[PDB]
Amino acid sequence: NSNICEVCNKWGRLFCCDTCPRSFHEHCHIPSVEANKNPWSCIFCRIKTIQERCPESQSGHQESEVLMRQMLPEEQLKCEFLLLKVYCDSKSCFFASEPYYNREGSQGPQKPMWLNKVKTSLNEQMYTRVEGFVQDMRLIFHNHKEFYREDKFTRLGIQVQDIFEKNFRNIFAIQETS
Ligand SMILES: [Zn+2]
Ligand SMILES: [Zn+2]
Ligand SMILES: [Zn+2]
Repeated sequence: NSNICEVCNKWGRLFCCDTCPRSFHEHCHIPSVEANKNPWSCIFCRIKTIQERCPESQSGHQESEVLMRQMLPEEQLKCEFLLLKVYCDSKSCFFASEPYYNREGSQGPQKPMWLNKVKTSLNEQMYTRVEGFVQDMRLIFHNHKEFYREDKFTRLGIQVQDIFEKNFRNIFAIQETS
């Protein structure tokens, strides 16, 4: 097994996957690493199993159809994995915790949003469709762009949104387009 967390790339108290060489901090994995369960398989492994059990699940899909799916166990898992893929980027730090807004010439957003809030919401089963999760994720970046205006810090929102969107298209097998 790897000697650093797959998510944050630090050492520490790591739990090792039994079916692949990845390791995790307890609260870096999503869902948080389960108490017992020997063997234990990480989210990467669980996602790969879904794909392998239904090879056709990799054929292209329309975003509109994906968004209307109910959050049954497999879609819950896919959103958890998508959230984890964002935390895997170090620039996620900017979007993890609850923001505050006091900048001359700007007003804060009407509906603040942040990664840890989406994490809690997934954990508490507050989303009934994929759309709820994706709307909250996109809102994080949209709030940032609107607040920071022409400051070059707006680019951090663009950058992390691009990680989100690429992983969304991969995990949910969105039909490739020009
Ligand atoms: Zn970690
Ligand atoms: Zn694994
Ligand atoms: Zn099948």
